[PDB]
Amino acid sequence: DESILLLTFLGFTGLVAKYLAPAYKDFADARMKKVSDVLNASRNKHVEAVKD
Amino acid sequence: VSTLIPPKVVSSKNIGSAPNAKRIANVVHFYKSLPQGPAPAIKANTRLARYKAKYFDGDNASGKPLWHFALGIIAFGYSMEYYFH
Repeated sequence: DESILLLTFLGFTGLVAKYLAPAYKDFADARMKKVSDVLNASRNKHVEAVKD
Repeated sequence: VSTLIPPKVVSSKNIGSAPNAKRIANVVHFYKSLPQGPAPAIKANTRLARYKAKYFDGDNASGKPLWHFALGIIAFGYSMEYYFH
């Protein structure tokens, strides 16, 4: 009986890995980029101040 | 009459501009910077730091530890079914 339910869970993880995991990869990437870009920007900003 | 002495008194141009404040920050900060970081944490071979190394890397958003970790709980209670049945 419960092996049908486990089959459903397997299908559920299949849909998640098909659709969501690349989307969440892209999402995570996007934010990571933004944080990093801000961070490196700040580094640039103080380098300007040294020259000033 | 003799020229006054303002041009040669500089010690209030040492706080006089704003980048003096920034300077005293980054003479400390960048001087105490390392070439590369101390370490990022990725592995340490405690045999589950290896789990982190394969799965929970900085760039691994891959769903594999989730799947593995999920399957672990499935293995747990399924045995407990046979402990109660």
